Amino acid sequence: GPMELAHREYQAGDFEAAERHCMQLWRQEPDNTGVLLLLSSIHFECRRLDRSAHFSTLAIKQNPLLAEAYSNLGNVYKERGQLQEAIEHYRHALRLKPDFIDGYINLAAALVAAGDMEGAVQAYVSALQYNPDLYCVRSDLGNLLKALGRLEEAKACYLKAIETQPNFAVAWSNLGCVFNAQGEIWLAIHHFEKAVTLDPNFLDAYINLGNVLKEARIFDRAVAAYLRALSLSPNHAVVHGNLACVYYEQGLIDLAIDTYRRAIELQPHFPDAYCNLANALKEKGSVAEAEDCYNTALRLCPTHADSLNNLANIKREQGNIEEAVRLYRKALEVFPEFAAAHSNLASVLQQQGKLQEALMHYKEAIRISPTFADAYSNMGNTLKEMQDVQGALQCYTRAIQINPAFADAHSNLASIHKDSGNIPEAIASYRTALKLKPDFPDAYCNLAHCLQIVCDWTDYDERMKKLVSIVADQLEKNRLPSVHPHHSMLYPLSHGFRKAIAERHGNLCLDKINVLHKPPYEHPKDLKLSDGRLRVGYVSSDFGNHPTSHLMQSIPGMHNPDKFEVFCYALSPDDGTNFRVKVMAEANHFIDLSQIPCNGKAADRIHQDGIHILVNMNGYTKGARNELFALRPAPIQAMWLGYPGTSGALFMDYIITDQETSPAEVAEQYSEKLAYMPHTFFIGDHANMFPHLKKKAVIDFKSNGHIYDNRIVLNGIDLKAFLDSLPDVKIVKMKCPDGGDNADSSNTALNMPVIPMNTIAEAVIEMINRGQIQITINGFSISNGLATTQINNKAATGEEVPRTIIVTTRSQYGLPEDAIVYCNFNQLYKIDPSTLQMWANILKRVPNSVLWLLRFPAVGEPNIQQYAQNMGLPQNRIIFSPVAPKEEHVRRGQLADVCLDTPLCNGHTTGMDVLWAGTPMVTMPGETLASRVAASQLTCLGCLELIAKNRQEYEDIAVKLGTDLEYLKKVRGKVWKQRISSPLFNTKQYTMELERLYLQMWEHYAAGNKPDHMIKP
Amino acid sequence: GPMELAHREYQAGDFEAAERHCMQLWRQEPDNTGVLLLLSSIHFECRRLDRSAHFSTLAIKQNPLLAEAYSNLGNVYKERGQLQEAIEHYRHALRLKPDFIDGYINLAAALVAAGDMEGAVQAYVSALQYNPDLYCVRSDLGNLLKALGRLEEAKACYLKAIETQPNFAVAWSNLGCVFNAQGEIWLAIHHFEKAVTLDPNFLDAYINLGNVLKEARIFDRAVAAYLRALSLSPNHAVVHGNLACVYYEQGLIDLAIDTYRRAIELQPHFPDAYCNLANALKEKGSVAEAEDCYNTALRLCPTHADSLNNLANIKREQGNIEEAVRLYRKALEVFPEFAAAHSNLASVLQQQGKLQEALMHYKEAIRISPTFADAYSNMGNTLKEMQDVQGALQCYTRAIQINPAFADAHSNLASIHKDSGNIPEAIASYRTALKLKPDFPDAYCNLAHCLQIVCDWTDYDERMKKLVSIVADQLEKNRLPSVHPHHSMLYPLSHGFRKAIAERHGNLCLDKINVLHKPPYEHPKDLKLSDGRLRVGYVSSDFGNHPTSHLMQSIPGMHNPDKFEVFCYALSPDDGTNFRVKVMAEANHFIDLSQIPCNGKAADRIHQDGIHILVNMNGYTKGARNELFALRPAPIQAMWLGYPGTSGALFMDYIITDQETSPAEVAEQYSEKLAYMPHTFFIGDHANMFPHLKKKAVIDFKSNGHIYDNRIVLNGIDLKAFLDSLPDVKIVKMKCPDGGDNADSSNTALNMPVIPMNTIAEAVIEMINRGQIQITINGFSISNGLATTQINNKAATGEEVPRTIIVTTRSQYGLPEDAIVYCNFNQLYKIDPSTLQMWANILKRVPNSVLWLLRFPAVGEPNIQQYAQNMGLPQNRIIFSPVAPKEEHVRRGQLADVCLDTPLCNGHTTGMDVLWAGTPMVTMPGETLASRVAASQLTCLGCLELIAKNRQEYEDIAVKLGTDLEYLKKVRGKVWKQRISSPLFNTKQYTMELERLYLQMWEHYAAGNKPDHMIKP
Repeated sequence: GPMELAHREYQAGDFEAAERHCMQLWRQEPDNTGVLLLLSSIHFECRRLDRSAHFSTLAIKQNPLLAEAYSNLGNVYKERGQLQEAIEHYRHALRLKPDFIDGYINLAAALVAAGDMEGAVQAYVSALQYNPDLYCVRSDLGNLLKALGRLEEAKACYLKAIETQPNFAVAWSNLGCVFNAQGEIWLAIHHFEKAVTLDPNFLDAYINLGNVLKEARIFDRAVAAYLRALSLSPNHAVVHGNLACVYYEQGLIDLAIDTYRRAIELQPHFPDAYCNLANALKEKGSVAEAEDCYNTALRLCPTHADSLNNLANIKREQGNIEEAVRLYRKALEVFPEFAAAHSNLASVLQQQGKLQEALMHYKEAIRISPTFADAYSNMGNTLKEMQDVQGALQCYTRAIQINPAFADAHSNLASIHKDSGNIPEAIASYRTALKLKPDFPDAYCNLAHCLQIVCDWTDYDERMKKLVSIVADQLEKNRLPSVHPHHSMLYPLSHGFRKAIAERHGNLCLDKINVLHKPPYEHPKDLKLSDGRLRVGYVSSDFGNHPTSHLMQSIPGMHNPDKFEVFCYALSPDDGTNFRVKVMAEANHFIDLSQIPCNGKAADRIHQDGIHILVNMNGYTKGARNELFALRPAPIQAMWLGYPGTSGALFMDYIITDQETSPAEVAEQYSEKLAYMPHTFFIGDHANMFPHLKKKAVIDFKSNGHIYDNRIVLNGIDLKAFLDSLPDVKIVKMKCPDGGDNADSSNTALNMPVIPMNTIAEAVIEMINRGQIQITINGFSISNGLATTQINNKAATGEEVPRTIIVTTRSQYGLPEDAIVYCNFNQLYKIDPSTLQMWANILKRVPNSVLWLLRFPAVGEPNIQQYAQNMGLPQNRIIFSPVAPKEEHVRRGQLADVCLDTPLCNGHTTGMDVLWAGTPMVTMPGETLASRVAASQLTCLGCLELIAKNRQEYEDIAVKLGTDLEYLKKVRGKVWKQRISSPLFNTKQYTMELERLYLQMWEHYAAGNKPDHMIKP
Repeated sequence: GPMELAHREYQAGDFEAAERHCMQLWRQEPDNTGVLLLLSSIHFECRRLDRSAHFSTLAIKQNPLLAEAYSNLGNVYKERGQLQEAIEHYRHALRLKPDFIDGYINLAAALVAAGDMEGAVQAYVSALQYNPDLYCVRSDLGNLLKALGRLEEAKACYLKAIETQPNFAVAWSNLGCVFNAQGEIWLAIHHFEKAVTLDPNFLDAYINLGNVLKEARIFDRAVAAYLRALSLSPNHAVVHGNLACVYYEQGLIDLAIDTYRRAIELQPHFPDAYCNLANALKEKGSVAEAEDCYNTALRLCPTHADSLNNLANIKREQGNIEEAVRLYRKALEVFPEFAAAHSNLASVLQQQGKLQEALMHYKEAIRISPTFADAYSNMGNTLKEMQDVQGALQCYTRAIQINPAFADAHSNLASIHKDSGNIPEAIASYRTALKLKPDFPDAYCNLAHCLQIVCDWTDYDERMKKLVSIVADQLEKNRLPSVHPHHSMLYPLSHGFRKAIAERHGNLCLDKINVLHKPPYEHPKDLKLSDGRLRVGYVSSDFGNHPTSHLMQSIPGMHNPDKFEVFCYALSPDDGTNFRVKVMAEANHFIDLSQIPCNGKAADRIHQDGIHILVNMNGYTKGARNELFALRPAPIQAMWLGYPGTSGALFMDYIITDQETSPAEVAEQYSEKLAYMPHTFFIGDHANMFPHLKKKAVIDFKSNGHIYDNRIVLNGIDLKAFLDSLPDVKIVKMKCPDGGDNADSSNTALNMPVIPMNTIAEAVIEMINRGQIQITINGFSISNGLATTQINNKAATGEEVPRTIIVTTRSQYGLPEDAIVYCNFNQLYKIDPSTLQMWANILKRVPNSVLWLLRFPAVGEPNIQQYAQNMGLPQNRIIFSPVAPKEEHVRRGQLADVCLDTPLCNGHTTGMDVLWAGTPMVTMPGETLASRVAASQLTCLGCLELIAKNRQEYEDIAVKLGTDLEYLKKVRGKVWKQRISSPLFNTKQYTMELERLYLQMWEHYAAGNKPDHMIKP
């Protein structure tokens, strides 16, 4: 009867005896249908919930005042859906029994199943308010509040639970999840380790420990945590992805490959492993599978951004630009924050040329991710390409400030330094990069050139041999050489190599021009409508104040308009030089192009101009645009008066030279043809701008009786107008080797004016000795060369003729008055150790000898000083002046005795300067056109003995001259005597022969014949 | 006057205005000398503590009631030493001013400077009791209590401090130290990271974080923590050691080398880095520096144990045993817990031979460190050497249970399995090791032999070729071959290889014997005092129940005592065999040696015995001690009646053979000489132990008229005594090829007794058919061969002659009555695929043919079954019986038709069995002595046609016999006819010729001549 062994069968889990005995109870004592609801609890477990409703109906019918029937009613109703009604009678419950426990619990279970979190929380908190011991209900507020987001209020529920039942191993792992959210890992992995020590058959702790151990980049322990995690469940398919990532990061690639296969096997629909597997393959070589795998990944989802980026990159290694373009577009528009896509897109845009939008991509990429040095470097490349921002230099610097492990970035900023004039910084940076990058050739090449600028010849021949190997090797790799085409003529290389580099750069230029597919010009054969007058075109980024201009400036002045019409084309923007003033002054057609960035319309403009002959000044130099010639608009395009070494363009037509400078033997290394001058291709210009030095004057020396022209002299546009003012001075007929013929002229320029001790002359001597600015006697402003720029800079800038009378002194530069002056003025870098041995020998073999140099740049003086005594010379036998502007630059040479040449590559213009000054010059031909230049001027002067054939000959000639002072005197003589009679200055004749040669060229072309070596005009 | 801007100058830190103004105060208001004690505070900072005492004297004199004077007095006194007096007036202080603060603090400073911790603690706690705000005093109780050791009471002082002033960055790092002590690292590295985030110019936190990060075996983060630690202090010399250890553990050896150099540079006296640097070098090759560095280390301290161990190891690679011995002794006695030294010492003891003490070293090494698998493996080697503990097998198992990555350990336990009879386990283990160790040759060799036991011929020729390569390669490495000398004659190898392996093992044996330096014996030339009688010695670990004994047992029975005296030497302990009973029964001198483990006294005993001729039975087999012969005590030592293949000992003297088995052609591969028998060297023994089978009897077959001897037969010691009891049975003269001569004898053994249907004979037939135990008629116990062991095991063990009458039936083993029976009984492993093809061919070419085998072992039946039908045979054409003891083993052969030989290596004894049984035998000579054996018996029988010369001949002979049933009948005839007349059994004659040959040998030796091939005796 009344007995709970039926409830004990419930304790066992059966009903048979319980149900029969409770059936007996109903048939004897129908008051406990609640036991039938316990039977209904069996029914909940055994789905006989219909009979649960039956028993509940009985209970409520007999006993309408027991909540528990409604409780079971709610359970079955939640199974059957009416959850709001379940709440209806649950809240109808808990009224008659306010202290009922399980009602609150499963009520909250109901509401949370309905989405009404807030009510559920109050339900639990009420339950706790009644009972503080439910050590497994607290953890459920944990699971709830932490889901709501009120983290810091959660972490106070777990902790009560833990301290209540300290073996509880589910209130440690959850608490681990909270600390993992707030960001403090070093506690999160602690709490997890406690919660597997307490219960080593628990799976969630093992995973979560794996995850937070592969964020903190511990790896070995992460592997162990996973391995146990799956030996509790061996087919998890999500462990199998992470485990691969860890294997891939340790460096054990093959295990990653295998495990990824296992993961995709276990679960097929899985884009991430596809993408990541693709990366795993791509780094192992089998790229074909990589592309296919990326295809599969975006098949399962066309929006998975990572695959888009990576596949686009893969295509971009095959130049398939637009595919990658649109794909990067897609990824960026899906994910508007993905910095890597920004970088990749911008770089391919750099390939596209358009860059300002690429610039803003670089900007925004940094904006989202402020720690991406690579983008800084690349955007610096962009800026340097589009302008010359030194803030871009700062951008490089920022990259180093983020990571100083970039050899390439250092190389960049060093390039800016070299361009600017910051030589030491560039040196330091290149050494930095090389010490970080042993293998980098380009840094080696630029560093080599910089060292050659600074005369530091440590390991000299070693450097040349290594870099010769590098250029040969690089050229075989079918890439553009590191060595700049201009820099070549410093290093000793084969003719084949120098040519090959020239064509490398030339074909590079035509490679840019080709892709534009601009229509060809049908220009040629226009000599009839031309009405017998030809058209000549010159281009120059150096119309203005530049040595090239200083050399060709007067050529348009006497061009024949009858059969020729001249067209000027200034590439550079104007700078208001008097040079340029003259340029458009006598120009038949002056045309500016600084307003024309378009290669097209410029070339087209040439096409309408229909210029028969087109001539270049620039070639490969700083600041030129040769592609304008690469399109070959005009029928004939030629090199002239530029750096030697043919471009190898194959569309250039005619070099300019003479019979001897470029003989036919070396015609194998010049891509294009030859044109021969009667005397030389290098035309003088000084007499036009400085005819004032046509006559001179010299003061008396400290000693008398002997002649000393080259210590202190007098010059001035009105020096002759000053001679008559002199009361009585000596005028000796200075003689070259004469013998008595042709010296019996008026000899105004052939008689040296030697002023002996004269009262006015002596006086002005003392007022000049003290460094006084200038004095004026007899209406003539008496001046020194040193302060002519202060008197009027324009007089010395060459553009303006000087007016005053000029005096110069050896000791004005501290020069002793009785030392044999050997000198030169070429830029410093064109000197090597070997030639330095040559000056060493000659200077040693003369006691009262001095070598004159320039500190241009000044940073090389210590280094040359070192080797000066290393081969045993004092630090007083060599004297080096500072840089002086053009007029006094050429004037101060007149004080010197004998200049000497640099055999590595001659001074193109400077040798002309000293020759015009009347000082002698001596050289030995090399083997390159540049090297061969120097003898050309002498041959035009017809002084063959001043040319050597071997290095020993050079030394012997220098010794023979330096010893033979008398012959030196008459050498300065005959140089002076020829310079007035030389054909080097008949610019009338030069233009004459030049135009005549053009007409011969054009008449040969009128036959349509191929260009050929037009020897013997 | 009264003004504290003097105290403000103190705030600045100067005294000038303060001291002058307070001097003015004293001269106007002499009441504040305490300001002069503030001046004295400057004095403490500026060592003017004498004037501090002066000012204190003034203050106490005027004001004897201010503690502060005593406070300054205590400070200076602590400087001056009287610290107990400092406490004296400090405790004298704090009386008038009980609430003074700084007194408590510096009081505790005083006491802790005196070693009285306890009082100091109360001092601080009192201070706190007054003021709860001293956020920088709590941390000092921390520093104190944690030093006392009351950790868990410390951690409650820090925590109050931290929450008081949460920026305090010295109460985080210390608290980190506490958690590091209690053992919970994952909190320790947390608290440190908080305490560098709060203060990044703090050094102790950076080190301590480094240390606890290289215990938890994080490495990269440890490197970073150190690198910053020294960029705050760049010459620390203790960081520089740990940093090396971390570099060495990452695998970046060279950085470790460099940093160790840097550490020893910074600080010279530093043994640990020396020792550790030595390890760093030793693993890089430069061992010479390693020894020197260890020398330096123990120079700075002769007690540094680690260096002792490592240096001793280094020496032990140079065999310098005693040096390492004493050194390990030193290290162990310094450090009585160092398990590694225990292991090393024990292993070198294993080299020393003495092992029981090495055993206890292994025990104690495990005892201290219960997780050292290596020692388990080694001690297992020891135990297996000294006894055969299978608990040692368990020791191996324990090693795997610690780490199953030991291929070598698996190989060991597999060796035990193979020795025991646990073949499958050995197979599994060897495969396990090989799959873990691709490179291991020895496992390959043993695994190969095991496979050959189990007939699994997968990849057969591939295995032989690979292992042939391995043995050649191993032999060139000047090491003992993996292949056991006995196992060789299974694999096909060159004569050179087999010889070479024999000498490898032989020289190995003499290598053990050599080191003992036992004095040589002056035995030889003793034939005069011998009085004309020679002495012969036999050794055998197989006197007893063993085939060798079963073969030579009766030889001592007829040895001539006149000129020879025999000496027996049983190596093995007695087992009470009737064999052994006979052995000492007719022995001239039976000598036991199981009581003699000493090689010495045994060899000496032989020396006093002065035995002229010494003969071996064992050779390289299981259970032998050949070194006893390696010492060559007796003048002459010979191989005889053992496994073929000369030992290559070079101290063996004479093999035994005949003219034909071992012709002179192959004498190149036998180290020692030859001795020729008139007929053969292999002597029969059966007639002595089984003369009962001299006569037989056969029952009638199912069919009549034709003769069928080989289906059901009768035997028994009294079968002839039973023949007369028969009323009337047929006695047909069974004929070999006779022709009518010599067959006209009494023919008792030449007439086959064929019992036709006879009432008593038929009756006993039925009472045997049902498997009845046995029946008895006419006083004769009628028995079947199958139950003879149950009747009396002794009768079948060979030792005892059977008594009853024996019957046997073909179907008694299920054999069909009319199938051609081809058979053999050799051990299973002496079969290959190729010969199996041979039986395949012959068995195919006869319809009613059956092949009889044995399942010995039974594990090979499935594998042979596979290949049986693989070459296409049914599973009923081959029948295999179980193992049967000796008597019925040889008896059941009589039912068979024709036995067949295994050409790989013949059955030494079994062929003799079947020959004695009268069944025919056929073979083809191989090329090794073992192979050549089989034809020897036939040649002694003079039946040459039963010998083949090629494999095809073998098949053709088998076909010709199997087809020719009549000739088969007369073949069984002539085998039976010869076996009674054969010289194979005249043991009288065998001993005769044997002794005569000894005497010839000894008479040749009496001349002192070198041993030579004594052909033609």
